[PDB]
Amino acid sequence: KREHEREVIQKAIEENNNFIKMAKEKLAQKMESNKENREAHLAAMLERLQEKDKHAEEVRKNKELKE
Amino acid sequence: REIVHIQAGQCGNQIGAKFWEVISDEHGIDPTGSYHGDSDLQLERINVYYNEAAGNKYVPRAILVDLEPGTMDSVRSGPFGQIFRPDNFVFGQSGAGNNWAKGHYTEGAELVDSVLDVVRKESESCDCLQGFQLTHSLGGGTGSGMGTLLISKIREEYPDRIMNTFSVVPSPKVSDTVVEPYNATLSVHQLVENTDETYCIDNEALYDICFRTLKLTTPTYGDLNHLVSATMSGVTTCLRFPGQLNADLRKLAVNMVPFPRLHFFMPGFAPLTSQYRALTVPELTQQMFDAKNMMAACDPRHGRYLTVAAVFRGRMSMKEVDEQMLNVQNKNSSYFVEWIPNNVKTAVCDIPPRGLKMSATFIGNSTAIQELFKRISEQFTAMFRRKAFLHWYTGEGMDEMEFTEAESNMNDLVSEYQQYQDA
Ligand SMILES: Nc1nc2c(ncn2[C@@H]2O[C@H](COP(=O)(O)OP(=O)(O)O)[C@@H](O)[C@H]2O)c(=O)[nH]1
Ligand SMILES: [Ca+2]
Ligand SMILES: [Mg+2]
Repeated sequence: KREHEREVIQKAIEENNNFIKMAKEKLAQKMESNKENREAHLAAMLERLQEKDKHAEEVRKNKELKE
Repeated sequence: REIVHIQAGQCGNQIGAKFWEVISDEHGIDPTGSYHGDSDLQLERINVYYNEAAGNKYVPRAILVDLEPGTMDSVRSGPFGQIFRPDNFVFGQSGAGNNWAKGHYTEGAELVDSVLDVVRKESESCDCLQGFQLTHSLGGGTGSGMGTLLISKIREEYPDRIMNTFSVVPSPKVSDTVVEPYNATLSVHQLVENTDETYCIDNEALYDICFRTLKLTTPTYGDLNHLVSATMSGVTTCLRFPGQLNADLRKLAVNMVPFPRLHFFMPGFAPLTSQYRALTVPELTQQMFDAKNMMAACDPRHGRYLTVAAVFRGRMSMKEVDEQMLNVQNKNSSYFVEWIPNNVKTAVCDIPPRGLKMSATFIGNSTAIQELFKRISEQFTAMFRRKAFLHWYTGEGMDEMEFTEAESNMNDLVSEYQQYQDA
């Protein structure tokens, strides 16, 4: 019985630690994945905008090399 | 000689305190621990329950245990609260949340060692310890879970001593939580293995007595405990005063327990009170055997008596007592098993309890006690078949298997009581 008593309380400790661990790792995975997604969204927007600045240069050249 | 008393949890400590109030008054011990009685019969076996300290002070051999302080602060402020040894108060802070697993495996385990230190110090100075009595409920967490843990640890360290409980069985009629049947089934499993004698004090019966018989429309814990304390005074009379019959815990066990697992007793008391009319010996005798006077809600006509102890208190004719005890046995012979001859024993003590000229206490080992276990078993199953409320227990590390095993063992106890009833 004493050995069963010790296994019950270790099982409880083990499950609580495991809950804390899994919640800590899930949160860290979500926050990473969210950071990367947001940054990829912003980087695509900037990249469309840089392509506009590039195209505006081709316009001023077309006009220069027209004359 | 010496008995060590332990009271655990809210219920255990409330009924425990009343027990000490009632017996300290019977022995002439006041709240300071001074003897101011009128009769040498009061002091002759005083050492069974009280240590003697310097100044002719009598101190209960009593240990007070809980996982929360509240009820023990209330004990200390109660009328006799100063009589207890201060070092014998052993309390945690956490509570057990009506959760047997907290009492037995997590919170209780943390505290149990400090309780055993006090048990050992009381035991060490006993001339010849006979054993232990524990007061507790089975429906909560501390008395039920931690109480049965204590019993198991006490047995491991005093394996040749007698273990006796006053165990309060839960009822929906006087109920605190839905999980009581779980806590009681888990506890009964422990009691079946690790006590020698258990007085089944059923809250169902106490309630029905207060309501039906005493006409109390709304019974409180105080009204239930008035019955418990009169019963406890009655069933320990033979331990506490000079006498022939059942004078120590082992001799009572030997007279009462024909098979080791069947050690669950149905107590009774007469007259029932919460009044001036003299009660005759015939009337005490009929009323003490009446279903309505039993503290376990079991119909004794639905089973048979394996053994009975009857204790009469007060000045009365011993001839008349013998005749009436013989009369109930002779007219109701079919309710007493024929294969244990002369299975009813009678004691008479001259000192009556407070406020009565005459009283009788009944202790029955009846196969009808199976009704109590079946009632608990049905309430257990109704929940357990849907695993309802189990997460309270599995969160403390317990598996379902432990619930299945406890239920199976209590169903076996029921089948055994049924076997001897049909024999
Ligand atoms: N007869 C009686 N029953 C009680 C008392 N207090 C609680 N109970 C019962 O005891 C059970 C609850 O356990 P309790 O002792 O409060 O919990 P614990 O402190 O964790 O042991 C329920 O079945 C209640 O009906 C009391 O003073 N007298
Ligand atoms: Ca702790
Ligand atoms: Mg309570």
